[PDB]
Amino acid sequence: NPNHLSYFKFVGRIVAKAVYDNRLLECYFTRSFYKHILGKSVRYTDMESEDYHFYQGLVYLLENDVSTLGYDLTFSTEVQEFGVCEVRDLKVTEENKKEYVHLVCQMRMTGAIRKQLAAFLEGFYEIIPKR
Repeated sequence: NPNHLSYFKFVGRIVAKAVYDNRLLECYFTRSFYKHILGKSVRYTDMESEDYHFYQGLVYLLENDVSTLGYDLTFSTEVQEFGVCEVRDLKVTEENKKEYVHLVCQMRMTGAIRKQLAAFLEGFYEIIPKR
């Protein structure tokens, strides 16, 4: 949809209007999307429902030595956004992975939806103050 961001801003407005009216909608958003609407980081356990095989990749990165990979990785990942696939930087070591798993999960959740999300948040915060 070429106007889709505007419709995402409309649905963010309608959600914030339902909240303002104190009326219940049958929305059941992900914990990731609720955190984004709250400005909270996601956690790797959220990946289990959205992309189990990437969660499993992160779990193979956790509690395992980088030496188990047998090849190197860096802070860059392939992301499909708007049907275009691009390799995007996130900014590897035993110190960096703590951020890789946080940051890579940020990229995987928001990167492909970041503009829809910004439109939704503009619709929401227009009517309901973020704080």
